[PDB]
Amino acid sequence: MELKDDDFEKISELGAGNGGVVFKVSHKPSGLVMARKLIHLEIKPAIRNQIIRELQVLHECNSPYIVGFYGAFYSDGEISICMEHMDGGSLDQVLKKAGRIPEQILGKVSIAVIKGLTYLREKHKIMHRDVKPSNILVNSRGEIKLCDFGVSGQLIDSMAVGTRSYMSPERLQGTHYSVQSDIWSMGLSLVEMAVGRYPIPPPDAKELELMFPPMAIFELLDYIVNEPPPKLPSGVFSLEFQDFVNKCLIKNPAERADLKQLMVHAFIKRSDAEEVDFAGWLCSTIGLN
Amino acid sequence: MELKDDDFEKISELGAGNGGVVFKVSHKPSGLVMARKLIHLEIKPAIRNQIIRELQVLHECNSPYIVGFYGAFYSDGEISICMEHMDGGSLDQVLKKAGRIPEQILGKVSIAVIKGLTYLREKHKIMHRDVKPSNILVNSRGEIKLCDFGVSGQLIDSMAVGTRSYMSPERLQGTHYSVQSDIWSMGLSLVEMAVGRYPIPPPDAKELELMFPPMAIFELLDYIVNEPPPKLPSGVFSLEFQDFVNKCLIKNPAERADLKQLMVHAFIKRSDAEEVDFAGWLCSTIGLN
Ligand SMILES: Nc1ncnc2c1ncn2[C@@H]1O[C@H](COP(=O)(O)OP(=O)(O)OP(=O)(O)O)[C@@H](O)[C@H]1O
Ligand SMILES: Nc1ncnc2c1ncn2[C@@H]1O[C@H](COP(=O)(O)OP(=O)(O)OP(=O)(O)O)[C@@H](O)[C@H]1O
Ligand SMILES: NCCNc1nnc(-c2ccc(F)c(F)c2Nc2ccc(I)cc2F)o1
Ligand SMILES: NCCNc1nnc(-c2ccc(F)c(F)c2Nc2ccc(I)cc2F)o1
Ligand SMILES: [Mg+2]
Ligand SMILES: [Mg+2]
Repeated sequence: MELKDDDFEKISELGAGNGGVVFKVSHKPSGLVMARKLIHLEIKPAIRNQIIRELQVLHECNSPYIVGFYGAFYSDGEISICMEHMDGGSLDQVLKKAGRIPEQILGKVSIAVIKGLTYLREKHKIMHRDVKPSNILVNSRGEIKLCDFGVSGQLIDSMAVGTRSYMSPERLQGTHYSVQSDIWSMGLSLVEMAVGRYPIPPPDAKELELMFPPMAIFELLDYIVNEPPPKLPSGVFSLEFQDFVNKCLIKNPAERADLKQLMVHAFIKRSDAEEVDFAGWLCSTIGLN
Repeated sequence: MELKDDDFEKISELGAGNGGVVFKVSHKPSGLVMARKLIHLEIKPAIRNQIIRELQVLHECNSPYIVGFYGAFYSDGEISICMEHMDGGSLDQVLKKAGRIPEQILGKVSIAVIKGLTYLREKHKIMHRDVKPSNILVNSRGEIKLCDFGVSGQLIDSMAVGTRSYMSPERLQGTHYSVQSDIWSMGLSLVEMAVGRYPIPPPDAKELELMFPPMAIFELLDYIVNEPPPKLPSGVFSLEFQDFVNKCLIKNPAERADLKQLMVHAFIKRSDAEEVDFAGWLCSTIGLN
């Protein structure tokens, strides 16, 4: 069934930021609750038909690790992308309430993220381009899924920041980057979730022991590309986790790990085996179940 | 008279970008056409009463070089600032259609900008913080006015980029900046308007003679703060204009000119004297009068 603007009705607001805003909605004809994302774009039909035309591949994106897609349409100065409502929200949201996310949980998250990238890469030849806690969604059935990835070339164009960059050093510096760039973002996202705050600049001995101001725009990006990458603090995280992110956070794209290698790395295999109630931990920490 | 959400009605859309969107509206009770700017802000009453409370000083901002203010209010997840509709739009808009803006015209623009900063500084103790072509408005009565400046401390907080920075080198690097930072932005805005495109990176001999790709985020900001500043191309601009922007675009805030000195600089005095029909040139180039 085709989605239309008038067939919907706002329930509430799930958050926004920079385009760029998302409602919990009701699709009257079907009964389903959906997440509707609105992207404002002043642009000529010609293109904003292409965009819509390029978003249709999302119908073909089926994976337990990819947020489900229902349809996209254009409606007075806004293109709308409708997706599965994930009632757990985004990892950036759960991190606030959680203070920190435990190593075992991030292990399950890492497995999800890696299987998603891999799926998008092998079956569709696409890089995510914007991996970070807020583009990782979770639900009460314990599922972990990626959204907001780079399906639309024309949309990639018609968009191209902030105060916190998850962009790899290479991508920050020039046109010479690609899929390996997603690994860096994942690395940084995990060190963030493991530690409770954006890991750059790294915490000093003082803050370190306490846990266990803003930076200027150039100050930040200059650090990322010219200083050593962040590390998981030692002692309080398995040595396997530490090696995993370290393999992720290597400044040189070709030296950095890729999906193949990360898929068979100690921390994955160990996390793969482990028995955890993510659904349980999630609702426990955010009050839902 | 107080402004309320229901007393308005949309006429059309004047543009948007990053917050951040503006309608030509009709204030039913009064009959006036206004520009209504909507800023989305998920935040607690406590503050978004302060913000509104801090925007009231705009009522006290009266100057032929400052965009007129009618009122601000909050309405379901958006704070609204209502201003004089300027039927000429923004200098970034006129630049597209104009290809280039003539030296004589920029001279009048420079006088306006400088008198505005000066007004905000002397009578209200405030820096603009976001001077660039799109925050300079013009109308058919030939008036040139600044908007979007930093009245609200809490709003300054509750906001803190792109692909084109008009931020001074010092502001890009740290907390150690202030009003002198607006001079840099003005300098760069004029070199942009004089030349027809964002002046960084500077044009090569080839493009230079032809007139007469995107950069990466770090590539750009790194250039700004570590390479020489842009210059007006020689030969085709008065030597006084050249000295004016050069005095503006000096990387060191304390060495850079200030408003006092720019106010009595050759190019100003010369532009001050000159007789030009800005109202005429404006409508001519954008089809209005
Ligand atoms: N399918 C969904 N189900 C549930 N919540 C969602 C869904 N999609 C988005 N959201 C919520 O909406 C918020 C805003 O999404 P959006 O992609 O516009 O911004 P963001 O990714 O958080 O930040 P940025 O836009 O700066 O990258 C997200 O943080 C998430 O909490
Ligand atoms: N008072 C006004 N009268 C006429 N047009 C206006 C007025 N205020 C804003 N506009 C138009 O609305 C557009 C969007 O304004 P807004 O401040 O949201 O974005 P911007 O300043 O262009 O870019 P950015 O938000 O990236 O700084 C402006 O470019 C301008 O053309
Ligand atoms: N303030 C910026 C908001 N962040 C963002 N939201 N959607 C995207 C996005 C970008 C490129 C693209 F091609 C998409 F399909 C995109 N959307 C998208 C892709 C897949 C799914 I499943 C759901 C989506 F919303 O980027
Ligand atoms: N996408 C970002 C949009 N750019 C922007 N629009 N308004 C502002 C602004 C910022 C700080 C502030 F304190 C204001 F009053 C502000 N608004 C404001 C101030 C004076 C006048 I006269 C009119 C205004 F809209 O910044
Ligand atoms: Mg997102
Ligand atoms: Mg503006």
